[PDB]
Amino acid sequence: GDDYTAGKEYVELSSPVPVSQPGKIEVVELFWYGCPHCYAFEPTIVPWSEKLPADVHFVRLPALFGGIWNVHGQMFLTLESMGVEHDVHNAVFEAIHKEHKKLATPEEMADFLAGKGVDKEKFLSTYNSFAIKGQMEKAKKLAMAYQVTGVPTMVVNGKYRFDIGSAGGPEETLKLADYLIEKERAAAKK
Repeated sequence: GDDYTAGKEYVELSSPVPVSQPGKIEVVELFWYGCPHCYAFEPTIVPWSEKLPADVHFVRLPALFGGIWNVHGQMFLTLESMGVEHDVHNAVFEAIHKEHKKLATPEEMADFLAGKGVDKEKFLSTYNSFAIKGQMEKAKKLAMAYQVTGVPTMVVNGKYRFDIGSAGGPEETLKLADYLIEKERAAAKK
């Protein structure tokens, strides 16, 4: 059959990356604070990722390219680091983009999250830890390896890179995501 073209709808990449273990196809979202096109895709992708099948494993990581790109995404890893029991994942995004709050410093972030099931004690202590450093240097080198350059950028199984500007639009990105899952799922499909 085959309904899509490389360069066109998406970009394969002649320098891939693996995971810790095979099985579920990996899907890395890579995003930033800004990216006015990425915000036009959040509520398109958020429900898609929830309603994914048992064979797909979606991840969301910060696009640490130096300067304010890494500063703004750093909080994401802290939020997780204190062990949030999936306390309101949207309202994170839905305080950055819609709300347009500056959120550019840890004193801004931890103040804001104080009302959102986060504690300043736990936030700041793990922010100022080696724990976060081991996540930053990972997400940093990972984004570079995935040929990302910028955002919005989605990556199936570290072998296919795609986005709004590959596919043609936010509803068109999901058109690639599902196709690309099948394409890699095939690899180990009996």
